[PDB]
Amino acid sequence: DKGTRVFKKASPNGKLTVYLGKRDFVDHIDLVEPVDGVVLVDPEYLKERRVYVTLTCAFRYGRLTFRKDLFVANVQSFPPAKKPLTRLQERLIKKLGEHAYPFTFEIPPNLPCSVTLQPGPEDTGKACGVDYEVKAFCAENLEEKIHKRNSVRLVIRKVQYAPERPQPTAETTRQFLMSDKPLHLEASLDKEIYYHGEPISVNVHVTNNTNKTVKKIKISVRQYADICLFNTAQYKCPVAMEEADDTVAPSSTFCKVYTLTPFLANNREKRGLALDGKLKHEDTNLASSTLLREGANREILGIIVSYKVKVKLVVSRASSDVAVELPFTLMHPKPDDIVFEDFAR
Repeated sequence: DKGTRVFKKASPNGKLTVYLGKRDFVDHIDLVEPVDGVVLVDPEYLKERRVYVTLTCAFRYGRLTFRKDLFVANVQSFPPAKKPLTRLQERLIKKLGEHAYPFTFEIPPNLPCSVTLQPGPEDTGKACGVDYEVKAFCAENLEEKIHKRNSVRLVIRKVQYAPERPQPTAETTRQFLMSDKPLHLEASLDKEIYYHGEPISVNVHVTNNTNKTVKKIKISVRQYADICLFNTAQYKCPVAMEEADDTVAPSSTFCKVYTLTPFLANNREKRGLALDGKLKHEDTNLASSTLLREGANREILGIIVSYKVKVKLVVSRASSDVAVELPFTLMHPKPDDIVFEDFAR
């Protein structure tokens, strides 16, 4: 239940506040939910000093050791210098004061989504990510040097969403182990797109024509993360794992459907892992697979996350391994009065 929640976060001196409809904004491949906000000022404090809002999207790396704005947009909510104005904006600006003015941002569809790479605590400096910060300040011109005091910043996320477009084709392998015939293996995934929490199922089909036998099958979801800026580097990492002692006898056919569901919740103390937020905030999940809009500069994306499901067989040969991986997309789930909460982030 409930009715419409608004997030607020006022600058230190409190003589400036900012209200947003939400903390995360969904990217729909072609269109990104707009950033519609309100900003409570105070004519007193603001003599001839105006109030601007900025939406910056920048890749960082360090703790700083490197930054890079992939995108920046500014507005001067006040003094109100077109725009048709949001539904919530109005509704809000009214029940707020005469000293409330709106600000609106549209985020370019091809921007990298919010993602941060948790590393360390040893390699603490090799940590990075792509963040979105909405900043509202009291300056005379948006070229001036900012004051922590009379300025507030909100770290909002761009989350990637992809509607289920209802193969996905299976993957195959066939090997020989001092055998006359192969150990033809092949699995496939149910959906082609899975959301966070949504559970993956892999149909494993084994046609062992070998005289050898499979001692066990290990199913896992691996998160491959690639850093593309400031420090090229590869990150493999299992985030799901089912080790079943199911066996496949000689000249026999196996076939079973395993089910894995990758939760950050488990892997909370992993080496290099891609999250879609800070490991602190209990709304952070494993970064979503990044969209590779055919013909797009990947460097500009900072981190390229992708997931695959690996099905490994442990034949006796004592111990030999046969397997195949299955690619798949991991997306972010699809979406009275007021009720104020602290942005807190």
